[PDB]
Formats: sequence, C-alpha cells, structure tokens
Amino acid sequence: KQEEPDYPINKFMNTTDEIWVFRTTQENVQKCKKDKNKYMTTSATFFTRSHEEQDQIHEQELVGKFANFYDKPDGVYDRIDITGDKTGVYEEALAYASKENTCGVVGVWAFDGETTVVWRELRVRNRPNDATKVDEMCKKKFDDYVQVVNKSWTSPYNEKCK
Repeated sequence: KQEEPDYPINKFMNTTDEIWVFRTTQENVQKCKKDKNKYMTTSATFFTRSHEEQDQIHEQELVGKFANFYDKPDGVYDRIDITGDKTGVYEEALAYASKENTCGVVGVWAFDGETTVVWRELRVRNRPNDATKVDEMCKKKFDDYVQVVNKSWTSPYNEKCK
C-alpha cells in the first residue's frame, strides 16, 4: 500500500474563501460552523471562527501554530496548535485534502475540563449548496473513518446560514 502524501494544512487554510463545516461527529453541534482566514506566516495562521446560535453569529479570533502531526523534525505542516478558543480546541490536523484544497477531512482535539475530546469534520471551501460538486474522495475518507470509529455524523450547514 503506497504511503499517502502528507496534507499541508497551511495550504488548505490559505484562502479568502469561507471554509464551512459540512459534516461532523461533534456531539454538541455548532450550527453554521465556518472559518475565514485573515493572515498567515510560515509559522502561524490567523483566522475568524464562527457559528450561529438561534440564528445569531458568535465569532472568535483564533491562532494556529503550524506543526507536524507526528512531531517529525521538519515534517509537513499538517497540524495547527490552536489558542484562543473558549470551547477548548487545542489541536487540529488535516487527514485528507482534495486537489486544489476544495475539501478536507480534519481531526479535532479539545479539552473540556476532564479529558481530551476528539471528533472529525469534513470541511468545504465556499458554501456546500451543491453536494454533487463536493469531492467524493473527500466524502469517502470521512465515511471510512466514521465506519472505523462507529459513529454517526450530522451536517451543521444549511442555506439559512449567514
């Protein structure tokens, strides 16, 4: 089995397009969850992460310091260590990215008060109104994962999202 390429998360998040959460295994679902990148250096990205509660937008300014997921020296930056999130997310890592980064599968690690909470999201550049144009290879990587961990997923997005 040929080794999959590492998926650079700095290239995935380097866009002015909104990156919407299209699928998630998160239990406490944030409706209309999305990211808007604002600035990026070689060591960190700066982005606005938002979601809606009762149709009202809640925003946070987050910082992600690039790193390699396996802590390999000089490895590909497929991971960000996150500061500024009041929900406790401290790391995300890009498990798959489509060509031109139109879609990505992102694992999330958070800390509540007791232990690390882990889930996974399928993220799409621009509004995923036409699901038939979202890369099926991206969907299948997410499907393969939810089959392995035996979990169901929901979609935080609908047209109503601001």
